[PDB]
Amino acid sequence: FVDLETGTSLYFRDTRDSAEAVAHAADSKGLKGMDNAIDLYNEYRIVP
Amino acid sequence: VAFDFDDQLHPTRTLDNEGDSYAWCAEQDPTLGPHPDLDASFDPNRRVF
Amino acid sequence: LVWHHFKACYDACVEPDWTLPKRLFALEWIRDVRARKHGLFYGKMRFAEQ
Amino acid sequence: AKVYGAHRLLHGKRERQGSLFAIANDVKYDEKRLRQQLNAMLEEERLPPRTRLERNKANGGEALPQRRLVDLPGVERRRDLPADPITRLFFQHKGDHALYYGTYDNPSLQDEDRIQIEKREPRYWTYNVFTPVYDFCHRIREATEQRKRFVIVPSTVETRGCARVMLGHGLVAGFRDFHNDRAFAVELKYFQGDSTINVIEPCAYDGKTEFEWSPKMMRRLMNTHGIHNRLVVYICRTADNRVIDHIQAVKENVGGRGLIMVH
Amino acid sequence: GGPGSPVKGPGYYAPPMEGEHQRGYTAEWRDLKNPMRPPEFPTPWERKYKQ
Amino acid sequence: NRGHSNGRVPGLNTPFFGEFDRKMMQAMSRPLNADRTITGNDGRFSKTIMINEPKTHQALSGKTASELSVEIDKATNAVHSKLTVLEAAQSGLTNYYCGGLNFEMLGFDLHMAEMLREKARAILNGVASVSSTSVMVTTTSVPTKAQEREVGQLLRDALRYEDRVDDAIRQHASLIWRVYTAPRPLMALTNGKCRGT
Amino acid sequence: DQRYKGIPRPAITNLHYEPEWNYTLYRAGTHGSQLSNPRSPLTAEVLG
Amino acid sequence: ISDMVEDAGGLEVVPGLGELDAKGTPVVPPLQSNAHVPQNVSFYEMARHP
Amino acid sequence: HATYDVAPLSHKELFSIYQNWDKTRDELDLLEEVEERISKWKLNKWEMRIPPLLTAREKELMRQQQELLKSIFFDWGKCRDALNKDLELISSITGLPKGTVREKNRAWLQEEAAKLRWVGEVSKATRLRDAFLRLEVYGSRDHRLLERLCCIYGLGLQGSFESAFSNYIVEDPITKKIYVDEKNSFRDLLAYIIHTYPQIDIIYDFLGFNFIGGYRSSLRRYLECMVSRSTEGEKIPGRLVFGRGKPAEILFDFGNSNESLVSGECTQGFPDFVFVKGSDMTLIIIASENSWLRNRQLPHRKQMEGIARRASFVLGIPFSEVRVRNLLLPPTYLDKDSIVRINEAVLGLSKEEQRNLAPWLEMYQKELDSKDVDFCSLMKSTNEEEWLTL
Amino acid sequence: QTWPCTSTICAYLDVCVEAGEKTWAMEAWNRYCTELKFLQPGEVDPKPVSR
Amino acid sequence: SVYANAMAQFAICRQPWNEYINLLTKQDSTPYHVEPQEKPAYRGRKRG
Amino acid sequence: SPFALRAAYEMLLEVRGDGSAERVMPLAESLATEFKYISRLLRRPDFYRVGVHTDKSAEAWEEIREERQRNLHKTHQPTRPLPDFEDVFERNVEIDGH
Amino acid sequence: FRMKGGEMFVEYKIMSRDHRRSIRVEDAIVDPSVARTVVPLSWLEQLRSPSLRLHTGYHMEEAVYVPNAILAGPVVLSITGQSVPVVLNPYFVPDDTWGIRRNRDEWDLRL
Repeated sequence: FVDLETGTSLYFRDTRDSAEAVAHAADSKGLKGMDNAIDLYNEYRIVP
Repeated sequence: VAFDFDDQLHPTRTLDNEGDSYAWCAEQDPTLGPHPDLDASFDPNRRVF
Repeated sequence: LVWHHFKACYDACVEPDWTLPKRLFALEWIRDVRARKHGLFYGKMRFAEQ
Repeated sequence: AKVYGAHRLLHGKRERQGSLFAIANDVKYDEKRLRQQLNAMLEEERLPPRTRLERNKANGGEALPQRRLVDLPGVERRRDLPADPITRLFFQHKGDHALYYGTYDNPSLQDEDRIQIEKREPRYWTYNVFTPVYDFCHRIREATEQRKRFVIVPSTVETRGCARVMLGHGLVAGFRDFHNDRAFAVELKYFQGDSTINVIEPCAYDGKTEFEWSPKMMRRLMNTHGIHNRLVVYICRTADNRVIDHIQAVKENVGGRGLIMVH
Repeated sequence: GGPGSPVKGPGYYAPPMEGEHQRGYTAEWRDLKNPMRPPEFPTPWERKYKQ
Repeated sequence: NRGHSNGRVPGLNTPFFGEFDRKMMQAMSRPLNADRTITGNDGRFSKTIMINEPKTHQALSGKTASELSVEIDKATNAVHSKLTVLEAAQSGLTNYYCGGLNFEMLGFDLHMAEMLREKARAILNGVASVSSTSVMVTTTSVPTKAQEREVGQLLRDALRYEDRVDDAIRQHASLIWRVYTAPRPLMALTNGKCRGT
Repeated sequence: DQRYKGIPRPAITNLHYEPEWNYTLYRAGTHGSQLSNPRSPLTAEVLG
Repeated sequence: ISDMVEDAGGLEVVPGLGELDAKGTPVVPPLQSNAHVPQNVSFYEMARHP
Repeated sequence: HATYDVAPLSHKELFSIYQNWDKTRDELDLLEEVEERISKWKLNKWEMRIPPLLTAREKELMRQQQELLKSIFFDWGKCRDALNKDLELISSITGLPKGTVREKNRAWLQEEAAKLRWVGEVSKATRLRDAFLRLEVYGSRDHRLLERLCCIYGLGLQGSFESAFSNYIVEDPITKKIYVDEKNSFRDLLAYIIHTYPQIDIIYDFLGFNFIGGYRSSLRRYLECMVSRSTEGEKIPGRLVFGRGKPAEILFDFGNSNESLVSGECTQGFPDFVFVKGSDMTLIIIASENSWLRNRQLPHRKQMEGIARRASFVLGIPFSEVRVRNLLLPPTYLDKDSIVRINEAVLGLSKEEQRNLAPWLEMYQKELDSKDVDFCSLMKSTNEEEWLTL
Repeated sequence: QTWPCTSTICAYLDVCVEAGEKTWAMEAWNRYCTELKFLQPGEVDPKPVSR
Repeated sequence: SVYANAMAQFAICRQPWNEYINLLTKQDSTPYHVEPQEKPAYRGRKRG
Repeated sequence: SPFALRAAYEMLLEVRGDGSAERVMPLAESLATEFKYISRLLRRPDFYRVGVHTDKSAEAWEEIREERQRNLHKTHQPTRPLPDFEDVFERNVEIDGH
Repeated sequence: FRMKGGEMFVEYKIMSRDHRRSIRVEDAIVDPSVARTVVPLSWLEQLRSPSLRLHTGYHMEEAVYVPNAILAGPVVLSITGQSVPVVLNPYFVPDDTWGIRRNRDEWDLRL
C-alpha cells in the first residue's frame, strides 16, 4: 500500500477547498480521526 | 429460492403489452435499453418438461 | 515511562515510588484485581482468560 | 483559606427520658428507616445504565402540563423500508395494505411473479414435527453450505425473531421482511471463503418437544470453564413473547423456549 | 427478587380515558424540576460524581 | 380488472424515477430509526446510510435530521468504517437525493402559530399596551383574568410552534455540519436532485 | 368486553391502592424478645 | 448544555443584567473577562538542553 | 348503598326526584363541597354501588360507567390536591389567602416576584411563578365545570351514591366539637344542576361520558331541537324532520354510519344526518373508530354529484346552486369546535339564537384529544390500489 | 378491608361502649354505618336476599 | 408543477450514457460476431 | 417573489463579503448568515400563506380543491389550515409585457 | 502547596470517603504542630454522604472537647500536590465558640 502510490492524496484531501484547509474549520483533517496520524501504532491493532 | 452472488435473480414480469416498460424509463436517460431484470412471460409455476 | 521514572529516582538517589506502576496501569491494575476476584487465581491475567 | 463548594450530640442536650414506649417505638422506626435506606442505596448501586441514561435525559418536562402540538397530517406514520421494485425478491409491501396481509399458514395473493415457500407439516406419529424455526435453520444451513447470498426463509414471528438477533450478532449480512405473509429474505455474510454461521442448530429437531431453558441452564453456557464466553449465541423466546438471545435473557434472569443455537 | 417473585404491582392507579393525557397533573408534576434552575438546598456534589 | 397485484409498482404501472438497483443494496437495509426514515447497510469496513423518505421527496423533517445527524456520525465513528456511502434510497418513487427542509411542515407549523396568535388577539383589548419593545407575544399582561387565562395558553402554543420551526432549521444546519466535520470518509453518493439543504 | 365479566373486584386491592390502611397491629419485640438485641436502648433502659 | 448548566451550578437569576439605566448605562455591572495570549509559555525555554 | 328498591334512575326520573327549589345554590360552592367529600372518601366507598336487581347485561355496564366516573373523580382529586398544594405555596409564600390567590394578575405576579427577589429567595420566586403559572390554567373555580357537573350527573344517575355524602360525624374548627351533619350536598348540587341545565343529558353524551352509544342520539335530539326552535317548526314523520313554512329545510335522520359501516354490506357512502337548507346539502357523518374505516366514510365524488343532481330534480332546487358537502364529526364525543361548526356552517344560527337555544355552549370547552386529532385526515389511496387499502 | 354488616358494626360498637372511648366508635360511624337509613313508611321492611 | 414555462424552455435533460458506453471502442471487438460456446457445468460429485 | 429576490441578493453579498477567498464566509458563519435570513424570512406571510403552496403539484392542488369545496371540517375553522387556490395564485397577471 | 513567608499553604479537596460530596480549600495552612485537622462543623453534613460501607454518614463520631466539637471520620482529604489520598479523622469544631471566618470569606483552616 505505501508503495503503490494511489491514495496518498487522501491524506491531503483536506486541500479540496484551499480556503477551508487554511481556515481549519473542522479539526477533522484526518482520514480516520482527528489527525492524519493519531494512534498509528495502537488503534489499528483493534482488528483481529 | 436462494440466489448466488454474481448470479442475477429473477426478472419482474412486466405488464402484458410491454410497450411501456421502456416508456416508464422516459424519466431515465433517454437511450436506456430494455431492462435485463424485466420479462413479459416470467412464470415461476412454469412446469419444465 | 515507569522504567524511566525509576532510572531517574535511582539517579537522584531518592526513594522511588513503587506505586507508579500502579498509577500508570490503573486500568490494568484493577482489571487484574477483578480478574483474580473473579477467577480465583493470583498473579496476572493472560489474554487466554479474557 | 477560601472554601469553594460549601448537632444533636454536641449541644449536649439532656436526653428526654422517653417512656419505655417512646424508646421502643423509635428503635423500631429507626431500624425500619435504615433498612429501607439501605435498600435504596442498593437500588442505586445495582442500577443498569439502560435505565440510568434516561433519568437525567427526561428532565425536559416544563412545569405546566402543556398541550401537545398538532402537526402535519402524517409524520408519525412509520415509513416503509426501501426496496427496488424491478430488481427484487418481493416488493416491500406497503403498510397501508395492512388489511391485505394474511398469515404464514394462510397467505394472501401477493407476488405472483415469485415462487412460494410451502409449509412443513408431517403425516403420521412416526415423524418428527418440523416447524418454521427448524426449516429456517436448515434453509440457512444449506445456503451457507452452497455459498448462496439471499435465502427466502419462512416467516413466523420467532423466525424473524431469530433473524433480527442473528443480524444483531453479525451472523448475517442482513435480513428483510417484505411483509410477505409467508417469506422473508436473509442475506448471508461470508468470510475467507467460509460462512460466518459456522454451525446453526435448532434447539429441537421436533416441534412437539419445547425445551424451556432454566436461567441457570443459560448461565452455564456463557461460563466455559471459568472464562465468560458469549461466543455461541442461543436464541430463546421468553414468556413475554419476546425473542432474545441468552445473553439478554440471563441479564434479566428470565428463561425462554429454546429456539436455536448458532455460532 | 427476580421474575419468580410475587409481582410488585403498579405504584399508581390504572385508569381509563382522561387520566394523564394532557388533562392536568398529579403531585409528580410540581416537584420535578427543569435542569437550568438550581436545586432548593445546596449540596457540594462532586463534579465527577455528578457526571 | 386488478391491474398489477402490488397495485402501483414504479416500473410497470407508474413511471420509475431515480436509479435502478440491480443488486439489493437498498432492499436488504436495516432501519436505524424508529420511524424508519433512515436505513442502513454495512459491509465489513464500509457503511451505507440510505435516507428512506420518498413520500415527502426526501425532504427531511426536523426530527429526521436530528436522527440523521446521529446515524451519520454513529457510522463515521465506528471502528470498522473505512467509507460511509451516504445516499438516498429512492425506491423508484423519487429522483431526489435529500430535499430541503420539509417546507410544507415549516409552513404548517408557522401557519398554526399565526392562527393561534390571531385567535388570541381576537379576544384581547391591549396586546400593545406596553412601552418597551423586547416584550414578545406571551405574558401580555391584562387587567382581565378571564382573558389572561385564555390568551396565555394561545400565546404559549404559538411560541411552541415557532420553536418547532426553529428546530427543523437548526437540525438541518447541524446535519450539514455533521457531514462537514465528520472525521471519517463520508462519500455522499449523490444519485439525483437535492434541494436546498 | 370481559373486564368485569365473571366476578367483582376483590376489595382488598385497595390495600395496595391505599397504604395507610394496612398495618401490623402489635410492634416487633412485644412477644418477649424486646431484650434480644443487647445494645438497643430498649434493653439499655430496661436493664440499666 | 442543560447539564453543563447543572454542573455549572444552575442559572443564577440576577435581576436586571443587560437592562439599561435611564442614563444609558447598565445596572448590575457585567461580567468581565481576563483572557489574553500567554506571553511566557514557549515550552522550549522550559524543557531545554541539560 | 345499592340495597334493594334502588335502581339506576333516568334523566326524567332524576328531574322528578332531585327537584327542590332554593336559590342560594352556588355552583362552585356546592361542587367544591361535593368534590372535597369525594376526595376524603376511601376506596371502599365505591364498593356496594351496583344495585343487585338487574340482569347480567346492565350490571356490567353499570360497573363500566362506574369505574369511568371513579377514574374521573380520582383524576380530578389528584388535580385538586396538586392545586391545593399550589394555592398553599402561593398563600404560604405571600401571606395572601387562597381565596384571593385564584384571581391575581400576571401584573401582581411580576410585582410580587420582584419583591421576593429583593430580599433574596429567587428559588422561591420561581416556585411561586410556576405554581401560579399552571394555576392560571387549572385554578379557575369552574375549570372543567361542565364535565364535573356531567360526571356528577352520571353519579346521580346511578341511584347508589345518593346517601353517601350525609350524616357523617364531623369535627369543627378551633371550636373543637363533634357533631353529625345532615347536609346532603349531593342532593342540593344535583337539584341545582337538574334545574339549571335542562339539556344536561345531552351535554353528557356530547362530553363523551356516554361511552356506550356515544353522543349519536344526543346529536339527533339536539339537531331536532336546533332546527325546530330555529325554523318555525319541523315535524316528526319518523326520522325526517322537515318544515312546513316551505323552504326545503330538512334534517334527515338517515341512519347509523357505524352500524352500517361494520354490518354485512360494504359501501362508502353513509351519512348520519342529511341537513338540507335550500341550495346547500350537508351530510354529517360521525367518524368511526377503526382508522381502517374512517377511510371509507366520506362519500366519493360520484356520490356527491349523484346526490346533487338527484336533489336538484326532487327538491326542485336549481342545479347550478346545489352544493353538497360533508361534515365529519369526532368519533366518540364532540369538541366545542365541532359544535361551533355544526351550528354556524351547517345550520343557520347566529349568536343571539344560539345563546337562546343552547345556553351552555358558552361553558362547553371540550376540544380534540391528541390521539384523536388525526380522525379527519384520511389516508389517500390511488385508483390502482382498490384491492389493497380500504 | 371488609365491610362490617349491621350486626358487625353493632358488635364493635358495644366494644366501644364498654371500653369508654368515643373516638373508637366515631370512625366506625364515619366509615360504615352512615348510609344506614331508618325504614321509611313506604318501603319494604326486610328487603329480600338478592345476590 | 404548475408554472414552469420560463426556464423549462432550456431544460437540460439527461445524456445518453447507455448509448455512449455501448458505442465505446472495445478491446474485444470482432469483425463478424460469434456467440461463445458453453462452459463445463458441474454435473455432480460423481461426474465432476 | 420580489422581496425574496432582494433578500437573496443581499444574502449573497453578506455570504461573499468582499469576495476574496480570505473573506468569503466559511461554512460556520455562512450557515449562521443563512439561518438569520431564512429565519427572518419565514416569519413573513409571503412564504407560508402564499409561497408554501406554490410547490404543490398541479394534481395535489386539485386533491385540495375537492377537499376545500366539499368538506366542512376542512374549511370552517379547520383543525389544520387548507390553502385557497385563489389566495395563492392570481390568474392572468401582467407586468411589463409578460 | 506554597509558602508566603515560609508557612506552607496547601490546596486540597475534602471528600466524603466515597468521593461523592466534596469541598475544596484553595490555600490552607500546614502547621505540623496540631495532630488533627479541625474543619468547621458545617461540613459534617456536607460530607456526610451515606454510602453502604458507612451506614450513617461517617464511621466514628465522638463528642470531643479541645465539649466543643464532634471528632468525625474518616474523611478522604486529597491534597493537590500529592497523588496519595490522605484519610483523616478531623475534629469538627462549631463556628460559634470558634468563629473560623477570619477575614471576608477566608476561613483559618489548617492541615
